[PDB]
Amino acid sequence: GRNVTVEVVGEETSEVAVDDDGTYADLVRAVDLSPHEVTVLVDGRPVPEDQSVEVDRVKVLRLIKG
Repeated sequence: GRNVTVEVVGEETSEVAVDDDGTYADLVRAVDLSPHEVTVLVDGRPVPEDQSVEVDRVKVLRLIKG
């Protein structure tokens, strides 16, 4: 959304405002950590720091073909 809940595992959970073009890197800096020092996880799977929090474009790839 604009506020995203950020859980620093084993430490504090807080709400962080993120801009429309914000990245996970921005979420990490907002909780006073460095992205190089951490892994960011969305539903238990890691995401790269430079990825946009809001998804505007998706690719769908057929497993078979056509």
